[PDB]
Amino acid sequence: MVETEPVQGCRDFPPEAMRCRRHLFDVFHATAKTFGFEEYDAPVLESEELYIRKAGEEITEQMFNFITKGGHRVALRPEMTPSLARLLLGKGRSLLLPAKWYSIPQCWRYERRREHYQWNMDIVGVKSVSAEVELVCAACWAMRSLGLSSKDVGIKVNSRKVLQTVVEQAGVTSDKFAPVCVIVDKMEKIPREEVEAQLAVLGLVDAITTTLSLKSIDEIAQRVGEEHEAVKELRQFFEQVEAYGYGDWVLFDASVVRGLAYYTGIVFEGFDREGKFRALCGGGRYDNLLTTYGSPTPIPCAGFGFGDCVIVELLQEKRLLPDIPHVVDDVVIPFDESMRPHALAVLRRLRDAGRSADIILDKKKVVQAFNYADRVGAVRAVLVAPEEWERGEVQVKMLRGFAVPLDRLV
Amino acid sequence: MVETEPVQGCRDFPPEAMRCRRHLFDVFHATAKTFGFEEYDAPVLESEELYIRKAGEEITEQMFNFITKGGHRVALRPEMTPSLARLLLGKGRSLLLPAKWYSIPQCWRYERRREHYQWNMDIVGVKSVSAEVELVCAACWAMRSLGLSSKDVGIKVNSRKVLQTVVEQAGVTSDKFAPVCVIVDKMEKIPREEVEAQLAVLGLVDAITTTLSLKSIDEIAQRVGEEHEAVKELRQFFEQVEAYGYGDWVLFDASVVRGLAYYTGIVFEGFDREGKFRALCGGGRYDNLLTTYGSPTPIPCAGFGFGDCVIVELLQEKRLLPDIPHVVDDVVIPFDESMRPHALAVLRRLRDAGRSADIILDKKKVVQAFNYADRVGAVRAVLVAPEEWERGEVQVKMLRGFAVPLDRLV
Ligand SMILES: N[C@@H](Cc1c[nH]c[nH+]1)C(=O)O
Ligand SMILES: N[C@@H](Cc1c[nH]c[nH+]1)C(=O)O
Ligand SMILES: CSc1ccc(N)cc1
Ligand SMILES: CSc1ccc(N)cc1
Repeated sequence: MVETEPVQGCRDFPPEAMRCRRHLFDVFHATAKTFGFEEYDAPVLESEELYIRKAGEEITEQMFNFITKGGHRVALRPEMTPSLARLLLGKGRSLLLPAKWYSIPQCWRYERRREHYQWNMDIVGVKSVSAEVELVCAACWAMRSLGLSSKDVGIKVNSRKVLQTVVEQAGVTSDKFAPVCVIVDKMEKIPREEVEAQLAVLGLVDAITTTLSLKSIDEIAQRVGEEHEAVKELRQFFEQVEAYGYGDWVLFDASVVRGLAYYTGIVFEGFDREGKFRALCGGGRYDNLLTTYGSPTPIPCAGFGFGDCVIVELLQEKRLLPDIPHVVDDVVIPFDESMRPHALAVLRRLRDAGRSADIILDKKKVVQAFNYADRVGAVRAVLVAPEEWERGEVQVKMLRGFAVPLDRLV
Repeated sequence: MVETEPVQGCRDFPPEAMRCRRHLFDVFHATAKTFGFEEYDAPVLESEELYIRKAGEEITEQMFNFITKGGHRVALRPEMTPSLARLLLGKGRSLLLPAKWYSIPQCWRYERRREHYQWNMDIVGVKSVSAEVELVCAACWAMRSLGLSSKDVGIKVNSRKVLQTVVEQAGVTSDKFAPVCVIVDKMEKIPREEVEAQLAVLGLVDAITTTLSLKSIDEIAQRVGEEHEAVKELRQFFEQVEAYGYGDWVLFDASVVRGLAYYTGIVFEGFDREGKFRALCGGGRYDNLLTTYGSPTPIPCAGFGFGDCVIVELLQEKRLLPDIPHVVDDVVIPFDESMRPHALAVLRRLRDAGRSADIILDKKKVVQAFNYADRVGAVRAVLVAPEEWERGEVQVKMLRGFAVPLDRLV
């Protein structure tokens, strides 16, 4: 007997499970359309080089990589953003800006689950914080579309420029900034003795702790100035999100850095207000990535990723994922095999009119055909019997036996 | 500068291309719903064992496989059907039958393109040819939904039981039947001297050629009998497809075997009636696969695969793939940055009412905002200016400047 279980750390999606996933994706798609984002895709298999950033990131530590038979180093994408950048670079001057691109790629890791789907939304060619605002509102919009309120979740928001200044003022060559954000991001999970050790292990702390634990924007105006670009940006951000109507969804948190190397400005993180779950989504501005990839002109970018697992746990906890049973409008039941041809002509017309319809495919008695119709969640059973066919009719019966002329069925 | 090109033999899908792919997938999805099929998915990464059938298949010759870091032999699926079977086996008795499952997996190969998307439709637990009928009608339905007529394409249909008998009558142990179908399938591409050599290389021909070139069902009634199960099946098949209204789409071809090992009965192949393109889709009955995988009870199955490339070439040839430009209902234009907050409250309401809307994100003059709106295919531009806002109004303008009160916009 064969191995019925999927490969280590990956999920099967039989119809029941697939309905749950499709309910989630519908929202991701519907939200992108609402916000004017265009869909894209790229291979799940990308060159390994694409992710060699050399900043001790979890995402590049836990790459699911291998060597092709022909020698080339490739990998199953751990994230989409580098793929996006490559596409953007290839377009170059032909790419009209600003561009708003989205996708729902499966992304991978080797280690616990080894794959997840991650909704990606990104805005390209927008200098101002209006990008981050839109993005953050898109994420709130989706969560709200799934049944969640500002009582259930929020989005913590920060800027890396604050810390950039503190690092810069402290004489630290700017090349150390990315490795620092990555360690500081660990602060949540690892202890302060362990996190302090990594910053010292990178050749160096006090000012970092104090600034991470600042609880308000006023307090960072004290420390940095009321027109550090970061203060002006965050105020504009919050004012814009206020104005869009999602003020109760967003708040400031000076400890939020995110784990990725390329964020340069505003960064953000979705969370459940009960403190039970990991981050629901994560994102930020990344204005230098494309310059890093070799763009002859800097290209401002911002975006986020929004996983398919934490959100589902959350929705299951809040009882917002009722099992969605399969449905179909009509189930056509031939009285017996001599009626099959006629049953098919009826099936054809039901479908021609835009309805979803089955026909009983195997041979069985009418009552068992009816039970089957109930089991597949048919809204209506259409019995095709010889007596009624003579009258140009069939027997209809609503499941959620009046005879009906064929033309009136639809 | 980074490598902008995708990995060898795989496709990027920027927004333009993705619109074409989504137009195709919409049809695959819409057709499955019309026919009552339920969506499923499974990992693109499956155990390599799953595909070791030992019958010289192209699909298992050109497996994109590798060894995980932990030693396990895995591969990127070359086809979905084995995944489907595994899922079905795992369900066992809990799986209610008949089941009609579909998916649009990316599938892989190593060698020319190395990936394609393949719509899969399969019916489980149906003994009779009504399964093959439904499946064949689903494929015609999709092609017709894409603009194609029975003048443009057809479906060639055969049964492997015919050849099974000829092989059986000729004393050939039934274990040789699969290897034979695989060689005979090559007959299209390779010469008869080369195809004859493989059948002799498998320890053995004349009767095979003659029966492959039989041009009608009557002629196979002569050779096999008018109640070989295969004659009764094909007549039922054609009668049912006749009755559904797709008689002009289907025809008999005794040379059609298909390249896969597991087909046991009816097999079929979509084709363009101009003889320009490879097969558009392919499928058949496979009643023994699950018994092969270890099912304690035989499970009848039939299905097909329908690629994303040949169909697109065909549609491009018939001029049925006009470029689909991006669209969005509204583009909200703040007169200047002081109007941004108000512009956002308007944006919120447009979206709240189910419309797709952008807001101009960067700072620019109104005429350039208008050009942008035209470029993204906005149906309507909504200017948010201070003079009109005082009146509780905005300036609307249809692109495919009458002032309007906020409540009337939606
Ligand atoms: N790539 C980020 C999310 C993101 C998309 N765009 C910008 N950031 C992540 O995987 O968490
Ligand atoms: N797996 C077949 C198509 C198919 C699906 N179900 C049965 N046959 C192919 O790749 O051509
Ligand atoms: C849970 S599977 C997963 C895969 C890739 C990343 N970057 C994170 C998580
Ligand atoms: C054109 S890519 C492709 C991938 C897998 C199979 N079986 C066939 C084709």
